[PDB]
Amino acid sequence: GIFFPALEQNMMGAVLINENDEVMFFNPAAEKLWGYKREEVIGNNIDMLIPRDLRPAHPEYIRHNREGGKARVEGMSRELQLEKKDGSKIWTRFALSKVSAEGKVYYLALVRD
Amino acid sequence: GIFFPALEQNMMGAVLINENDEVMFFNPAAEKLWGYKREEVIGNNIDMLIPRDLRPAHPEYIRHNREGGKARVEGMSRELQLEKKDGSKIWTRFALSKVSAEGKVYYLALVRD
Amino acid sequence: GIFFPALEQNMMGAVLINENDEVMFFNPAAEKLWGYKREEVIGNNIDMLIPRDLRPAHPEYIRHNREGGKARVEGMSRELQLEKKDGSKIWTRFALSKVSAEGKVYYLALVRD
Amino acid sequence: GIFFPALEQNMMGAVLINENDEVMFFNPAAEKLWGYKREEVIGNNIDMLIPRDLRPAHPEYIRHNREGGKARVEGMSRELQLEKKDGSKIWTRFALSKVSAEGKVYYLALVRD
Ligand code: HEM
Ligand code: HEM
Ligand code: HEM
Ligand code: HEM
Repeated sequence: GIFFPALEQNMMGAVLINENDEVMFFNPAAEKLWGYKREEVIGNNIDMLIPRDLRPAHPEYIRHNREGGKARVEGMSRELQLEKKDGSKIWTRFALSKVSAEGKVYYLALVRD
Repeated sequence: GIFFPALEQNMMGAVLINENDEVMFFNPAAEKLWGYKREEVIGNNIDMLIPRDLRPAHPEYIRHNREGGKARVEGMSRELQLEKKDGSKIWTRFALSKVSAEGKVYYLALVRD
Repeated sequence: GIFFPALEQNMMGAVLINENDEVMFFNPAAEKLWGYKREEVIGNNIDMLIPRDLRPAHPEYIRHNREGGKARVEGMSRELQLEKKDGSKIWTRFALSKVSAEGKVYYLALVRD
Repeated sequence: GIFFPALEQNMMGAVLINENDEVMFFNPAAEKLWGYKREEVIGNNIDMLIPRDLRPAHPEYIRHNREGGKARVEGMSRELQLEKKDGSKIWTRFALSKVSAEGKVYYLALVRD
């Protein structure tokens, strides 16, 4: 198994959510970006990782994409402001990928900056 | 599984080389970037993916890094000019990670643009 | 002239905001999209066109971009949920351009769907 | 004059043809999409911008529309294959608008992808 270590030790933050938008994977790089320990994120709705002023609109965007059945995801290709646990904000770059695994719709977000 | 699909179907090209600098993984995103189908890459040396005019210097950079036993990789942090099989060139963004597994040092390059 | 007619009679909604984020142009295509007649938009702030739940976050995104002096705009590259005057919502496709003229920074949004 | 700069610096390729289907405006974005410098296009028939295997049928479609007097243009609303100067092809999205200016029938094509 080299794929897990590749994402686990990746320099970029990696966030993987399942079909119900729940976090199943959150690597150390991601821990440093957000300010949350992985244990505080696993199993929780992706909502807790979204900035407070985007939480109201975000769920509509995942919903729309899942209902789109399109293998292509072009979203979040720009600079986005990530809100940390302590409330401070930093600018980042996101690379979003829709992932069909175990016969379900997964999303992987690789983050940096 | 979940991790293999996360890199295989990733929007970013993914290239994994083992301890012998041989390409172990090369996703579809990477095939489009370089112009090589996976069959032409897997099992071959990393040098076939390095632009011709940088092939003379690149081996020393990976070697220097492997001998450094450091868990981090600061290199390739900026835009790199990628050269395709047909010779055309495109600018790209690289995210390089050193991956330790089963006692050996691997490298995973995530690419975009 | 030829350029004014090209945007005025364009099948795509066109919205131009000046350096003060005030709407300077709003074509008929845009009136149909939003549900606002031009008289209700021209001279007002861009926020009246931003869905209510995104109004809190949108100002920081334009500001961050203006402070970036970059000629490109990578944002809004994906489907956005537009909110009409009556409150109904429709999904749209945006094409955003930063326009430099007479020493000031303007933004032109071309919309469809 | 903000309308010219808005089309001139637009992210989308912009192609404006006059009553005799001759190109009068061709922006930098359009130069990158087609592979032709603007100087090579101005004054020439739109024909040079049409894929070789569509050149025979295209003229019949503009003809038909001009003879239609309808302010509505629904054509080319899908994905179209654009043929570049070097002959390679890419898929694109077109937004076509019929423009009545200076008392004549103009067409503006905004392109992306
Ligand atoms: C700092 C945190 C994050 C912010 C600020 C953020 C922001 C946004 C915004 C503004 C949109 C709609 C506009 C656009 O597409 O650009 C969006 C869409 C979306 N986001 Fe996020 N996001 C964040 C994290 C995530 C994570 C961790 C995932 C999942 C692993 C995710 C998955 C999605 C999906 C699936 C969409 C819809 C895709 C589309 O736009 O076509 N986001 N996000
Ligand atoms: C488009 C192809 C590529 C180009 C143009 C390229 C270019 C370079 C350059 C210029 C350096 C030294 C300067 C710097 O760090 O910025 C470098 C270092 C390095 N490259 Fe590449 N590279 C390419 C692909 C790869 C791939 C596919 C891997 C492995 C998965 C890789 C692994 C490394 C390593 C380990 C180093 C030394 C690490 C460090 O700088 O700290 N490179 N590369
Ligand atoms: C239906 C209404 C609109 C919605 C829902 C909307 C939504 C958004 C969102 C979610 C972002 C940040 C994430 C991203 O880039 O995808 C954004 C950024 C931005 N928007 Fe809007 N927007 C709307 C209308 C406009 C208009 C009319 C203009 C100006 C003519 C505008 C100018 C900008 C700029 C300059 C940015 C930052 C640029 C960048 O992301 O690089 N937006 N907008
Ligand atoms: C990559 C280049 C282009 C391709 C492949 C292309 C292809 C086509 C095709 C297949 C049709 C007929 C079927 C349909 O309406 O979908 C058409 C119609 C038309 N095209 Fe194009 N076109 C191109 C560029 C342009 C440009 C640059 C203009 C003008 C600024 C233009 C103006 C028109 C007009 C006026 C019609 C008739 C409208 C209608 O279908 O009702 N086309 N084109």
